[PDB]
Amino acid sequence: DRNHVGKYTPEEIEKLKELRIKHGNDWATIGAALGRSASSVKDRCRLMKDTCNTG
Repeated sequence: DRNHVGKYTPEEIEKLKELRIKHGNDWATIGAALGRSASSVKDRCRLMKDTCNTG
């Protein structure tokens, strides 16, 4: 279960990861396709996990 969609859909995230390997380092082009910030798709993928809980 991954049902908790925000601005990024599981398709958009899979697509950024698809384009990530397919382009290599062209995060600008990835975000430009997705209609998102290049910096934000790069940071989202870099984090990989997400600490949703405080503790």
